[PDB]
Amino acid sequence: VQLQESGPGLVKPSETLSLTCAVSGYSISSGYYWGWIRQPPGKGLEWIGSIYHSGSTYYNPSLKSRVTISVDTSKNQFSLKLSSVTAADTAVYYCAGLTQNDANWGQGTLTTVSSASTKGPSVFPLAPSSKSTSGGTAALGCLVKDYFPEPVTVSWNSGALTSGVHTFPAVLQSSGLYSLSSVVTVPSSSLGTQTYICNVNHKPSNTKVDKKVEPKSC
Amino acid sequence: SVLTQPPSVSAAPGQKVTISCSGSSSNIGNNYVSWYQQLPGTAPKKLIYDNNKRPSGIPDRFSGSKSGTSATLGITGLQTGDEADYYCGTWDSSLNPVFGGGTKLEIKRTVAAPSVFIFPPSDEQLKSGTASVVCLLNNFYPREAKVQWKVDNALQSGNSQESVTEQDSKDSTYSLSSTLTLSKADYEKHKVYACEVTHQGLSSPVTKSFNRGEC
Repeated sequence: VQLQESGPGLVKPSETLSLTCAVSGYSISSGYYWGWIRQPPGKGLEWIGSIYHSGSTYYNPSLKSRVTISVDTSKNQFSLKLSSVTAADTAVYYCAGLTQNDANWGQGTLTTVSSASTKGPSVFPLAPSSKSTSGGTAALGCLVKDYFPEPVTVSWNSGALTSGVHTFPAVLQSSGLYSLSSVVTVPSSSLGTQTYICNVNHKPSNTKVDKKVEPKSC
Repeated sequence: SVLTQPPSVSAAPGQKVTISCSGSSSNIGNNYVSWYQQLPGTAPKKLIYDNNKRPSGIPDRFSGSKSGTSATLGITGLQTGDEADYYCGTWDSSLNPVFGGGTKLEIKRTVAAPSVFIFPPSDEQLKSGTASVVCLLNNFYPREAKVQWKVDNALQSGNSQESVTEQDSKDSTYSLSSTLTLSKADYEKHKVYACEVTHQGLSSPVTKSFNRGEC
């Protein structure tokens, strides 16, 4: 059984947020309930609403006037509509459901509410050299810069490289754009031979970049 | 976020921690309490349901108890993979889900000196008219770290941004990335770009620097 939310995106102020949750490996009419829970950046969990076995719905009282949760039996998915959104609605939204004891959670999708606009990132290398060398260990990375909104995903060598990888939290620059760095420490002897590529995905702008990181000539 | 949890808790690997959850009459008092684990970047995973009960998969290192309007999560034999946010959850007076604010678990380990690396701006970024200089502080403990940028021995202030990873799943260390960003024009008005690092594990401040044009 797997739940999958629609990809991360941007929603302007006062329009209507729309999310879907695709249920896999389980018929949606056979569950106790299905629902949504959101989590603002750096904050805790907030219950939004649930739809039950019969179709009866219960919503968060402070949100009830803006929330609609429905179920598409044919697509085996259920939805969440949230109208008249403000920046306070910016959060990671999770779909969840109980099937037959713990519920099944989706992986979550970050929805940003902002009057700013969508921009894909530029990807620059953090090239290794003597300056990023400590003993037998060398550091290299990728600078994912000037994107909006969050998030981005970074992997190394299509997931083949995971050990010693550090992907840092993005920072919001004064321009209103995010910037992120992802680094990995490898043997210095590998710099010439082993190929290092950072795979960057910015789903809200549908931007994908595979960037090779080659040693610097110091 | 209606229930009250301590902001954070900490202990050494192999030791025990307890995370309390404070509610009131209408929620924790009358209803069952559940516990969740949220590793960074992942959805919450249930550890405890019905006050005391573990679903399949959850090791018996995790336990729970309830006493009045207060619930407690217990983690015995701490491992470096246990670093996460921990939430309590129950039902309110209207049987709607409510949650606590969360508790960050930090694994206490031995002091670790940071490895310092510096990265000159790439030619590609230079062509666009900007120069970002990156300083990496790798695998250190504890979390506190001082990073100062110096451009021709001029201390930079308010000119840079930094962020810190969550505690590493293997050695329970932190890493820090500081970015100093200049216009191309300003970048070409200076020679020495330096990163100065102060940490508990360093007998003296470590400096990593390069000159513009040698790379």
